[PDB]
Amino acid sequence: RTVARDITLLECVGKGRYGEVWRGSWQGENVAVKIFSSRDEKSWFRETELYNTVMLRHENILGFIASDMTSRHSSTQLWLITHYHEMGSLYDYLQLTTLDTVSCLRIVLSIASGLAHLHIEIFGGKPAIAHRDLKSKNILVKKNGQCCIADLGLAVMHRVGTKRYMAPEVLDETIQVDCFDSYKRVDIWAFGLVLWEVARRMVSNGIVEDYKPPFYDVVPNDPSFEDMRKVVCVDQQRPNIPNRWFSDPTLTSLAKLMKECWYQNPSARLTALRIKKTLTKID
Ligand SMILES: COc1cc(-c2cncc(-c3ccc(C4CCN(C)CC4)cc3)c2C)cc(OC)c1OC
Ligand SMILES: COc1cc(-c2cncc(-c3ccc(C4CCN(C)CC4)cc3)c2C)cc(OC)c1OC
Ligand SMILES: COc1cc(-c2cncc(-c3ccc(C4CCN(C)CC4)cc3)c2C)cc(OC)c1OC
Repeated sequence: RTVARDITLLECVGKGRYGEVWRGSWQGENVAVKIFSSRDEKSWFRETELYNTVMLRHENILGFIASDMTSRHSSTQLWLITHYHEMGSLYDYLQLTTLDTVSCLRIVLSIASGLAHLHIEIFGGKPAIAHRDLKSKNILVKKNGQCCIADLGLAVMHRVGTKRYMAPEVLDETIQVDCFDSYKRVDIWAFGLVLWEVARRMVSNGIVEDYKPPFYDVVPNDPSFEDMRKVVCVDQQRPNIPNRWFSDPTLTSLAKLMKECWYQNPSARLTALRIKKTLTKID
């Protein structure tokens, strides 16, 4: 039998320290092809090892297709091939798009659904998984209005995370590194920041905030580890909740939820399953 492995790389949709992502075509169908830099080779190995352990299949997890290693003259070429989401990342989407109540809730409940699926151990199943780099650039928007979580290059089963999204216990090096629940709680902190990024873009009473990344008003454009530690750990700052949210029942409920993701004490933070339950009882 013929094994068609040719992928036509059509356009670069992402370039960074990690390498590149391309829209490609296989057998008439869009795929996304991540080509790894030498800097980020260990992310290909980690994600490949995870999918070799458990073939994750969930509507709110970016769909795996293949891991490819190809011998070249004096290098190894590493590709991760996934489903393609033409709307691009949540970060991208929120820059020009505003949201209504329905769209805002659909986005954040879909993210909580993906994250709870990663976190939960299933017997008979899947190991529990912590993401370790959850942020709006690692979430894709689907045409049906739900999102999916991407990039399991730093994931742990039972490179550092993006500094702007690091929890206080990562910044102050108190994280209990021999407790898997510690890594779930770091993801919940980051989830609360993503929830703040999305809620800002939800219109109420003709008002919306501009897209900004978390802590935009208190750290530099490219913040250092120390910059983040001083804000989050020493001064114990949290993202601003605008007054206009307290006129809107949805944004009032979302402000309470994000506060419960941002406790200094990691064991006080909500679980992903509790976040799901709370979201299903809003609006
Ligand atoms: C090697 O590499 C790539 C392969 C493919 C691909 C292309 N056609 C057919 C296949 C296929 C799948 C499954 C079987 C089964 C049949 C039943 N039996 C119980 C075991 C074997 C056979 C063949 C594949 C996997 C695509 C690729 O890219 C999209 C590949 O490159 C990453
Ligand atoms: C990697 O990705 C894609 C792969 C394929 C693809 C191509 N040839 C054959 C297969 C296949 C056939 C049969 C079995 C099973 C059936 C039951 N039992 C007997 C065990 C063996 C498995 C696999 C597939 C799945 C198509 C895709 O898209 C349409 C893929 O997605 C891009
Ligand atoms: C976060 O990480 C990964 C993401 C992806 C991925 C999957 N579907 C679609 C995309 C994409 C497509 C198109 C645009 C643009 C095109 C220009 N227009 C003006 C706005 C939209 C952006 C993004 C990506 C980047 C795949 C990955 O692996 C193969 C990723 O890494 C795990």
